[PDB]
Amino acid sequence: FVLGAIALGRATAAAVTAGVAIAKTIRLESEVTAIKNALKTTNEAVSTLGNGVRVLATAVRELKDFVSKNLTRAINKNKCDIDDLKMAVSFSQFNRRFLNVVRQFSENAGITPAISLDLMTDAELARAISNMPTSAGQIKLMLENRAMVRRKGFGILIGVYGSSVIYMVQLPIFGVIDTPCWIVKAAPSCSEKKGNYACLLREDQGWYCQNAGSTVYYPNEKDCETRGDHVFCDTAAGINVAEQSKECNINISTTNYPCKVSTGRNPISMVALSPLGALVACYKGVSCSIGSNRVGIIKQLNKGCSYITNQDADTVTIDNTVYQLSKVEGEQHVIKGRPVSSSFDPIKFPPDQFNVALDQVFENIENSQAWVRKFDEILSSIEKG
Amino acid sequence: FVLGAIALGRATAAAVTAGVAIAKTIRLESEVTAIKNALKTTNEAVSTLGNGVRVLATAVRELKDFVSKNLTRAINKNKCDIDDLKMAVSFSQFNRRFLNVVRQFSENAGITPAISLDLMTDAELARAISNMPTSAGQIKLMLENRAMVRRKGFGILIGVYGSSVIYMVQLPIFGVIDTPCWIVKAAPSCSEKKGNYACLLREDQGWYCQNAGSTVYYPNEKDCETRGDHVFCDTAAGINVAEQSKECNINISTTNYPCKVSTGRNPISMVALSPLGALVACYKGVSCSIGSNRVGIIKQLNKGCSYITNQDADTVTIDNTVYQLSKVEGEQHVIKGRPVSSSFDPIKFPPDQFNVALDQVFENIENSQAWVRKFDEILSSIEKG
Amino acid sequence: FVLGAIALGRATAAAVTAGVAIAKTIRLESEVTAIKNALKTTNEAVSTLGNGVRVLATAVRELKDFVSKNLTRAINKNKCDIDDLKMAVSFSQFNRRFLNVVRQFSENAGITPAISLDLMTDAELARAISNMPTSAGQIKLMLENRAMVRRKGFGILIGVYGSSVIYMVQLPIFGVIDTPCWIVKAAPSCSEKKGNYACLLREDQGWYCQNAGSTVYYPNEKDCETRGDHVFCDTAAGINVAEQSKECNINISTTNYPCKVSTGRNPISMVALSPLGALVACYKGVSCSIGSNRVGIIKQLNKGCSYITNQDADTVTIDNTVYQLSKVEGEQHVIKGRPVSSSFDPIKFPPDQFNVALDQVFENIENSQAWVRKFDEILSSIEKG
Amino acid sequence: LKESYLEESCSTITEGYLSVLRTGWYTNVFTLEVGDVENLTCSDGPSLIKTELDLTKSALRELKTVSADQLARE
Amino acid sequence: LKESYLEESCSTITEGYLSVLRTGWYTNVFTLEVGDVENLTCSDGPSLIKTELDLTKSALRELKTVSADQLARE
Amino acid sequence: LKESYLEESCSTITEGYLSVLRTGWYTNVFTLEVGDVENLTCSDGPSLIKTELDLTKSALRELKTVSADQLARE
Ligand SMILES: *[C@@H]1O[C@H](CO)[C@@H](O[C@@H]2O[C@H](CO)[C@@H](O[C@@H]3O[C@H](CO)[C@@H](O)[C@H](O)[C@@H]3O)[C@H](O)[C@H]2NC(C)=O)[C@H](O)[C@H]1NC(C)=O
Ligand SMILES: *[C@@H]1O[C@H](CO)[C@@H](O[C@@H]2O[C@H](CO)[C@@H](O[C@@H]3O[C@H](CO)[C@@H](O)[C@H](O)[C@@H]3O)[C@H](O)[C@H]2NC(C)=O)[C@H](O)[C@H]1NC(C)=O
Ligand SMILES: *[C@@H]1O[C@H](CO)[C@@H](O[C@@H]2O[C@H](CO)[C@@H](O[C@@H]3O[C@H](CO)[C@@H](O)[C@H](O)[C@@H]3O)[C@H](O)[C@H]2NC(C)=O)[C@H](O)[C@H]1NC(C)=O
Ligand SMILES: *[C@@H]1O[C@H](CO)[C@@H](O[C@@H]2O[C@H](CO)[C@@H](O)[C@H](O)[C@H]2NC(C)=O)[C@H](O)[C@H]1NC(C)=O
Ligand SMILES: *[C@@H]1O[C@H](CO)[C@@H](O[C@@H]2O[C@H](CO)[C@@H](O)[C@H](O)[C@H]2NC(C)=O)[C@H](O)[C@H]1NC(C)=O
Ligand SMILES: *[C@@H]1O[C@H](CO)[C@@H](O[C@@H]2O[C@H](CO)[C@@H](O)[C@H](O)[C@H]2NC(C)=O)[C@H](O)[C@H]1NC(C)=O
Repeated sequence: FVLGAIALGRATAAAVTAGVAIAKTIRLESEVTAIKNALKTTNEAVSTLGNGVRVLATAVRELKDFVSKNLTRAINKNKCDIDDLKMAVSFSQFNRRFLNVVRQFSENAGITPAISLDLMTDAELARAISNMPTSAGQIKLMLENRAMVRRKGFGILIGVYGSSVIYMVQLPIFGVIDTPCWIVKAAPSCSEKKGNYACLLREDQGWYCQNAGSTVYYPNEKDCETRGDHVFCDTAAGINVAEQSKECNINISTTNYPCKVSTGRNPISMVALSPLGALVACYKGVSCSIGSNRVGIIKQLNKGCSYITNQDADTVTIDNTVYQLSKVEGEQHVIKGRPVSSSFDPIKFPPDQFNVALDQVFENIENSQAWVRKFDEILSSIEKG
Repeated sequence: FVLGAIALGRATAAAVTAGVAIAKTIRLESEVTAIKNALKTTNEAVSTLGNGVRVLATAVRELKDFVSKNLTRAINKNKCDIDDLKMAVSFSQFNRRFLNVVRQFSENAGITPAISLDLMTDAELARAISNMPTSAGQIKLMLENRAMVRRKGFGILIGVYGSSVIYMVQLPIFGVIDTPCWIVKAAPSCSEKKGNYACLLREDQGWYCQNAGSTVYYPNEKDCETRGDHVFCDTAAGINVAEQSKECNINISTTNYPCKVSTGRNPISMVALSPLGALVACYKGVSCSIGSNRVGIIKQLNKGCSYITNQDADTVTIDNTVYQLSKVEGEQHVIKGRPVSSSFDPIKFPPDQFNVALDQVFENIENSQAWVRKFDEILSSIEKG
Repeated sequence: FVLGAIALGRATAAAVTAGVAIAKTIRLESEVTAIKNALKTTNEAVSTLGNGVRVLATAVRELKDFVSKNLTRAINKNKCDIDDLKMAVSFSQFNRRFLNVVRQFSENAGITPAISLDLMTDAELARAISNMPTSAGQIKLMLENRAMVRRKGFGILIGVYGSSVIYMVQLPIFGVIDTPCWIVKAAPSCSEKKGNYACLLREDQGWYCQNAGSTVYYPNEKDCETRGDHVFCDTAAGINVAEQSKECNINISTTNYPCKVSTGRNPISMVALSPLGALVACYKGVSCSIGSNRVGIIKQLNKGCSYITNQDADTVTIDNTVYQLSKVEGEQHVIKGRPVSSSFDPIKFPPDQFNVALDQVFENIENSQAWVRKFDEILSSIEKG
Repeated sequence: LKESYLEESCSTITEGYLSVLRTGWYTNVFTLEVGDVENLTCSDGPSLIKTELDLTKSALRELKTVSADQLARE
Repeated sequence: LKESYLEESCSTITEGYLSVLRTGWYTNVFTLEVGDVENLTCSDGPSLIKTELDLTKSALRELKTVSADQLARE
Repeated sequence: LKESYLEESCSTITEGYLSVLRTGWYTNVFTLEVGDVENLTCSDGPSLIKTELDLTKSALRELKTVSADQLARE
């Protein structure tokens, strides 16, 4: 069970499926007649559909008013070669929004993947947020960060009923706020005895959240996105994990949870940048060093893994490359221990594995010497016994 | 072999390779002189290149007629401060198509990934489809759905040959229509005996198609896209599979084809939405229930897997999360049986596997038993016998 | 380890991290006052930030001049219904650039993924390139290929400080040019003995480069892009590999480097297009042929894998499909040998494996055979001896 | 925030963030009205109003061949 | 359509679709003519036609450094 | 270029390319000035300058709630 492949497609598939399931209801002729009867005297009205879902209906009448009163009063004898020059310039300002919606639906085949400023302007994005069905403290947060609510929507085309384009816009509701999170990053950890290596690497990386006592795990980091401290996640792309899945960060070797690792026998050298530093893994054939921006080279690292605080350096170099660190304030720590890979004999290490629990590598090795010593005892008792 | 990764890149790589191998012929000086001699009289002519392929040549002359006739006669004394205001506004309407081609080819490095209304308009898209080299039944399908033919093209820049931009547009030919298809979905299938588990999961999920007596399999779901019943597949991203591969849907257990699975030892709880329902796996730590839009919670599910018809519910909940079912109309059937996972002993289950045929999980268990019996027979026969 | 997954995310995450880390310095009120005090008389000056970095500061004053000189004198009585029509057609030509920047930072929530022609025009892209800190050999190459330098930037919003939008643009520096490269492609290699198969596939496919004696390996092919001969790679997405890793192209079996393979027990039939040809794997069920654009079919291929030069054919067919070979001039060579998978026995071939070295598929076969041979001697000496 | 360097497994953990989770969708329905631009004609020849009118009429006539999630047969 | 729930393996199969498969490509070659905008010059100072003329000339000049697949360096 | 068909392993290797590698970033800082559009008002009714001016003022007022970092919750 590779948790990174079970996910990867759930968040997008479950968002289109929930949007086409309600366009199938407004598309009728019973609803469209009922919607446009709420908007005959006002420019906005809240209506309830037939399947119980409530929506917000809003009307646009800038181009219809111009055509009805101004234009259809100078084009009398079918003569449009008039010398006014103000109607012909005003007409090209009013229909600028109409022609920009028609281009977005006609090129995206009826479903656009984002809400441009022509579908939903900024004055109408703050009237939708003020109506959403959620508490008062969530509304206030959304109103000052509207650019992150527009960023996760889409549009769908309903039809052309007479002479009026109808369409709908789906917006997210951020109903749960201020609940703890954290992030885990990893790099290979190798050993060596007389030229043989025994590698190891963690595989439970990504974001974790709490929510009223149940932990969730978002494996594909295209789901989440930070702005400062806050993290903007999508609850349809996570996988519930047990409560004691946080014992992998305290005693990995000797828990009862199945911590997931990937093993090997050939070293890899890499830099894995973390939010407040970087992890540098330097091995046999590679040379590394760190430096600053004003001066330059400061010192050179040793073989193995090491932690480079972002208050020590500004660049980290792997044999020819330069990675710029991130300048974020915080406080670091170091937790002592003896690396797990120091416990393996480099000979008699199992073959390459891919997302197996750490209990099975220890069981695989032990099951092997169980039989060799079983055979050695039966061997003597036959001839000598 | 992991069939989902052998693919994943063939569809887009095989389209650009064929696009650039034909631009390399029109870019000669021998072919451009031949194309521009076809359009000296008309505005469209079907011409054959020098390597046997046939193209369609079309010319755009709205701007050149303004500059030739209307414009370079109001500018005689190199004076452009006239009191006209009709040329100053007309000339800002004629060069809005020209200035929007130059913007798209200059930010995309010369190869745009979609056809806009500025490259190929809508009256020149229904003149291409009327000419394609296919039968009359297929043309009628494309002429009514022109928005799904534009969706899969691109443009490539040939040059600026004097004072005239030349480019090219690649359009798809949907030459095979109305052939059977189907889709497969899956979720984990766990078991238990006094606290230990034995999971299992299918790994052949995606779209299959007949085509004149040959099944194909599209493993990455970015390749196919439904509109109602029809599904718009790409034939360069699929892998031919044997005709017996549909036997996996009748008895996965005792068959002869190699059915692909992935095993485990720790439960996963999730919801996998299918086109006419949902599949809900509830296990040792999660609480599941279903409900409807109007009345709320309806009932609470049991432990294990179960199938939820979209005529019975509207939303499904996994411990905190609400998924919205789809309201497509169809049929449903349930095919009884005893799950495969009930046939395994939770102890003496093989370690975690990734895309192995189910034929080998039974062979792995049976090999290990035979050695124990073989070794045991010796122990009794060296002393007692 | 699986090298294709340790990568896949490094290139984009390192680019954004190094961009926000330097907008955090330009956003101080101490640095914004220093920038705007360099542009008090000129329109471009080179300024050093507070942490030792150098930037290039440039100012845009086309709209401020119109509002200060021309627009304000006409509107003196608050009567902006003047009958001029030149102050109302001009004022819509001057704020097209301002109203397009506000449109791109407001839908992308402050970070845009590419440089448009509104953030940085083309005359200001040849003034940054003339200033970059690199040698004159590289600067000249970047000026005839400016469209490939705009393609890999992005922009970030600093703020609105009074009445002046401030933003910044990141551009790449191509500091190393003309250093050798190559590319590797693969296809399955199967064999039969009385109906049983023994597959095999390579896993080190992608781009490799040299750099002053050190080889790098770019596993994900969304990173590199060819234009002619040159390859545009990103140095932050590669993995330093040993110099012996070019012995897998000379001797794959008897070498001592760990060459990665994936195995199986069921054939696959596919076509893998290479730069100057194609590799066609035709097995037990599929029928293949090659053709031309003029003279139709040419011949029918045999079973096993074969190499098709792009001077013999223009199309290759797999049972119903057509693939277009690339038309590029080069040289073709054939290196004789006997395939590796003809040395295996289809019985006692190990189960499916995913990215394991080829030294271990030979050990797995040897270890299981040693126990069988050992076990038959012990039985004899019990009684026969 | 606060970052720990777990030495035993060679990894790190950064705590101190806060969450903002999506829990549903809200729907807005628009009705963009165009008027009676299908009855107005031009009979003088080229001009600015005629070009704008042709553009608007053609946009309406084009938006009727696009379907969100159904095909068109018969 | 029609959907079966296969209990034995906990999966489900939906049948009843129809296919629309791509089988080739078609090429349309355009020719966006512009005219003689290189022999038009202005001398009266700022105006509207001058701005539009300069925009058109600059676009033509900058389109000659873009290549589909070849490096212009040489 | 030059392509070898490696028969033993069933693969191919193509040699003869040249590399163009990125090694750093360069930062350009802009400053797009707008003037004093906040001090100009309109007291007639609908016209063209009024529409343009209202667009410009609204764009300034809108851009001040967009952040590339540090959510504005305060
Ligand atoms: C299209 O035609 C209508 C009339 O058929 C024009 O209506 C004009 O509307 C404005 C304001 O809506 C009015 O002019 C002035 O309005 C201000 C504030 O409302 C008022 O204080 C003044 O006394 C004056 O009434 C008036 O209703 C009308 N203007 C007239 C009759 O001169 C409309 O202007 C036309 N469209 C365009 C684009 O001009
Ligand atoms: C650019 O080209 C010529 C300028 O030489 C303009 O052609 C002029 O426009 C039309 C099209 O032929 C003609 O209008 C006339 O209208 C009367 C109304 O009854 C009708 O009877 C005529 O049959 C004709 O349609 C006009 O005579 C014609 N002038 C000439 C000398 O041919 C064209 O309009 C210009 N375009 C611009 C400035 O945008
Ligand atoms: C905004 O207002 C300013 C001044 O009020 C306008 O500048 C004026 O336009 C040009 C540019 O300097 C000058 O034109 C003149 O043309 C004659 C032609 O022979 C030439 O002899 C002069 O040397 C000059 O080039 C004009 O003098 C200039 N006025 C001043 C006082 O400098 C500007 O055009 C206005 N903005 C717009 C968009 O029109
Ligand atoms: C264009 O005008 C025609 C009349 O010349 C309209 O046709 C009639 O419109 C009235 C409403 O104004 C309806 O009650 C009639 O049923 C219509 N008759 C027919 C035969 O259609 C037509 O609706 C106008 N077009 C538009 C787009 O409004
Ligand atoms: C701009 O004008 C020049 C001459 O004033 C044109 O150059 C001549 O073009 C003719 C073709 O019409 C050729 O026969 C001559 O040999 C050209 N002369 C020279 C010196 O080259 C030029 O073609 C005009 N520009 C455009 C775009 O037509
Ligand atoms: C709009 O005009 C007002 C004056 O009516 C400006 O307010 C004053 O601006 C000057 C700058 O020249 C300051 O020295 C004064 O302290 C301002 N007065 C007050 C009470 O604040 C205002 O700055 C103008 N708006 C803009 C955007 O410049």
